[PDB]
Amino acid sequence: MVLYFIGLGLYDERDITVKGLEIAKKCDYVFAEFYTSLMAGTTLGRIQKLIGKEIRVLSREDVELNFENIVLPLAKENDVAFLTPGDPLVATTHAELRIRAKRAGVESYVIHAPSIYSAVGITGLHIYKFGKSATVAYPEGNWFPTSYYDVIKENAERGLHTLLFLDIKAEKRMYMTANEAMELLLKVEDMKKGGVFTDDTLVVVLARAGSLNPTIRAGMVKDLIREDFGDPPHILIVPGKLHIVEAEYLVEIAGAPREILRVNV
Amino acid sequence: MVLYFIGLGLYDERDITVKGLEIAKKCDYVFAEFYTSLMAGTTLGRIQKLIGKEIRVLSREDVELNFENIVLPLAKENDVAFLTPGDPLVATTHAELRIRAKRAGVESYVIHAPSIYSAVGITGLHIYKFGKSATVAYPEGNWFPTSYYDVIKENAERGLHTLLFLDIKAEKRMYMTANEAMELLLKVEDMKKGGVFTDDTLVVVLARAGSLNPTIRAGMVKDLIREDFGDPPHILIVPGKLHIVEAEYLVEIAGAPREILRVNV
Ligand SMILES: Nc1ncnc2c1ncn2[C@@H]1O[C@H](CSCC[C@H](N)C(=O)O)[C@@H](O)[C@H]1O
Repeated sequence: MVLYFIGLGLYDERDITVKGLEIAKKCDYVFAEFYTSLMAGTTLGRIQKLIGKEIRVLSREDVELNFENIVLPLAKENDVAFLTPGDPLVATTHAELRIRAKRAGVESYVIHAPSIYSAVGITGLHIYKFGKSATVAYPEGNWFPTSYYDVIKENAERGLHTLLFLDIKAEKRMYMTANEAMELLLKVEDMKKGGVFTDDTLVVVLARAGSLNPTIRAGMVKDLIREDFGDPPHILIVPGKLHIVEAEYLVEIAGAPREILRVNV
Repeated sequence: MVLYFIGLGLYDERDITVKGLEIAKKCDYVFAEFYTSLMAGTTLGRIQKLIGKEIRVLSREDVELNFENIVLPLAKENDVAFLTPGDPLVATTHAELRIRAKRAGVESYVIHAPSIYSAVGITGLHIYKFGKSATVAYPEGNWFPTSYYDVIKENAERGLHTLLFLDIKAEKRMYMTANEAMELLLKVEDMKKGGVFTDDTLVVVLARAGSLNPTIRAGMVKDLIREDFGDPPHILIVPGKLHIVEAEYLVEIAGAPREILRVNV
């Protein structure tokens, strides 16, 4: 009679941990959500096949408004699993679901999986140097989000790197590309004119982390803004002050212009 | 002709991903290092039995100084795996190893696994709110390093959380406990007197992340400094001002005192 929060990882069904698979295989009921992120290398069918169980996919509304009405009731008399892309508690509001579980007298356990938050290490940027993170959200009607711009500014001032999760509208099958994020940021720059994000700003793009051949690119906005980084999901990173080896990796592995090997200490 | 950087995950032999395991099983040679961290919930023997391959352990020197003489030569005409605790390329100097592979004409691929950087989300603290990270190092001789204290200071004043890795002597198998970290920080506070880390400071402790029964505790330093958080590894976090939802999770899940709902929000 417990509830398992199990992450499925970055790209495909094989990104789940062995621990997660063995536990998921023995659960009575299996639920999942695929609106918090995109696993571009798999399908519901493949996940079901691997786990050996049928999976009931839930919408944001099902979860946020009815988690305690759909999932928790079953967890009070069975072993239930709730699957999610990447790590279940990273950049989601799922942690609060553990509180709902407690209040309902249901014990819960978390099985982690690879997350985009730590996968950034593949960009060569020292992970400890990342500062506050943010999300580039799609403008809606007259509402144009801009707080993510101030985050970059705050981190840059401290010489820290900025991780930018990109927006997603799963129900509309919309996945923000690094290109779109760059366009939005340039627009905010025109408004705020803080010299935070311009055509000459160095950026790093990581697409489909978790796949065997992810797209890792680095360069100035003007040169990458119209580049094809492949299918989603994508994340955008605005590095702060670079260490020599970070610059070297970006050039040798991310194909950045040799010009960036030159660091301004 | 191929080198695989494979993460072993957080705690035991089952924290490796299905993808990582299947690939490791297909490799002709398997190397590993346990100097950046140790898998406290398992043993080399259990990891070997799981992968079904003998695992040649490499020391810090083997890797940092002779990676190209020990690992790469074999990767030239065979499939080779390099296992590391957590997620590959998180340890600061590992990304550079991919450059060495390139220089040696060896292709490399990264197989991700859970990292403490994302696993800390189990503390209920929002991932985007974490700022720069640091390691609490033991003082020694005439050397008393305190930069980690400055990191906490800079993050906190900006309302950001600070992830603190605790010192470890892998070879001697000696881990710094959260308790020792707190005493050190209080000692540093007495030195710099910046009102950054005191007996009333709210801290969070995460022990054995990855296990099914991790220890998650939160409260003021004066009340936690003498508490038993169990066996290592331990991770210390000095949260910035809390979102009410973060505070509620710490109270309901981490046994934090009701007081934080008004004092640290
Ligand atoms: N494999 C991947 N490659 C690139 N970006 C990814 C990614 N997986 C997730 N993201 C990024 O993160 C956003 C979802 S945020 C939810 C993250 C998830 N809990 C995790 O642990 O990874 C996406 O819109 C995208 O910008």
